[PDB]
Amino acid sequence: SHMVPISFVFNRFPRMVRDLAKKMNKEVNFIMRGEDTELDRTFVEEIGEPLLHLLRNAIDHGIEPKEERIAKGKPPIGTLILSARHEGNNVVIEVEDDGRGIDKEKIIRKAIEKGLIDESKAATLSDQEILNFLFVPGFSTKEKVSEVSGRGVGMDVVKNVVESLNGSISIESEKDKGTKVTIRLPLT
Amino acid sequence: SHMVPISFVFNRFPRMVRDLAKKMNKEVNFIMRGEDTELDRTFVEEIGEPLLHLLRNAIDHGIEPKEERIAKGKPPIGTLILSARHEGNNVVIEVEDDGRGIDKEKIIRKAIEKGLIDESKAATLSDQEILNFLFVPGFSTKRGVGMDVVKNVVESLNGSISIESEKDKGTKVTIRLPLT
Ligand SMILES: Nc1ncnc2c1ncn2[C@@H]1O[C@H](COP(=O)(O)OP(=O)(O)NP(=O)(O)O)[C@@H](O)[C@H]1O
Ligand SMILES: Nc1ncnc2c1ncn2[C@@H]1O[C@H](COP(=O)(O)OP(=O)(O)O)[C@@H](O)[C@H]1O
Ligand SMILES: [Mg+2]
Repeated sequence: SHMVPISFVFNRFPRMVRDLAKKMNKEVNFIMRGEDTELDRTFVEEIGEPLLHLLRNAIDHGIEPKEERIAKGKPPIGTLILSARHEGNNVVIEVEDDGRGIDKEKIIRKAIEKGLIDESKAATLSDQEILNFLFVPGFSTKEKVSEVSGRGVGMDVVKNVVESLNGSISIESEKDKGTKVTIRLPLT
Repeated sequence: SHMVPISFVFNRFPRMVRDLAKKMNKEVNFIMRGEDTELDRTFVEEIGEPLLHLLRNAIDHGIEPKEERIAKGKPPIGTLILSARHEGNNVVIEVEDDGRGIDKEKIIRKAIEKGLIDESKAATLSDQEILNFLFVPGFSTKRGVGMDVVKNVVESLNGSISIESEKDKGTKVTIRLPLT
């Protein structure tokens, strides 16, 4: 229908990442790629808060303090990459950091706490099954709210919004390596 | 507390360079210097990707096919040099080729086409000013390209990168890494 460059969504992030990193005293080099990539104009408002949340998660939970990254033998400065591109009939948006990765042990503990799984079933969960708990509505306690809709935001809300746009989301994460979240939205 | 010879990352290039040259129909004499230069293990592990990008750039955009160098009145075989040395409290790595050199007019034309500068302004730019457009994200055409990825990885190591080039003489990319 009506395509516009994704820069309408991306433009405000450099400054927000700068301030967020400074507030949580993290050294972060923010990289944005493919701002010219176009998407439906009716996706602009809705995809913004969800993306901000993924960026916040990277800065807060992913990128470790300089001292910790040096101990791990990693580049002192963490890298946060926000990218967009066209891949077939879809707009692909990625948020990737080279931080400590999602604490899967913590996710399992939370899942058990929320009655989503029994402890006997947790030992054999695959990484994908574990990371997927993050998409269960109500999984995250929440606090950060969407300046657009007004609902608290967690990975569960991110997935819910992405599904509302008829798209999908996947997560990849390895301990001390980092986390990569990929969102695929339809072109039309 | 973990210095290690840069040879741990340099040793893998001779074969990469040869395969790239054959793939691109370029005849290149590859030279490596200061492979005994010690630097933080971390930098050694991370600098591989960037250096590969610079070496590939030299073999692709820089070194001209032997037939062209001959026609141009230059030594038939192209020369590509990868070196490391100490300069005060910094390790300096350089990738230099004696190719055609970065086309600065091409850069200027692109900047004008993208609306970054008008013609009058383009005429007053210094060479360094022109070359730095190569670092503007998105400036260059289609994992992340070459110069953008090189500068970002280098700066994540608290390093610095500069470019130098002369038409038909060649290009030299310099990377400065801190002492740990
Ligand atoms: N050694 C060189 N000699 C001549 N031109 C060069 C050299 N290195 C870089 N360039 C020029 O600088 C521009 C950009 O290099 P870079 O950012 O690595 O992009 P790329 O080579 O076009 N594409 P990609 O293959 O994605 O990295 C090139 O497109 C060339 O025009
Ligand atoms: N990029 C990331 N790096 C490391 N951990 C992450 C990342 N993104 C999310 N997480 C982890 O997943 C859990 C939940 O994320 P989410 O549902 O967005 O909740 P929250 O809003 O509480 O930050 C987080 O509490 C954190 O432990
Ligand atoms: Mg390149």
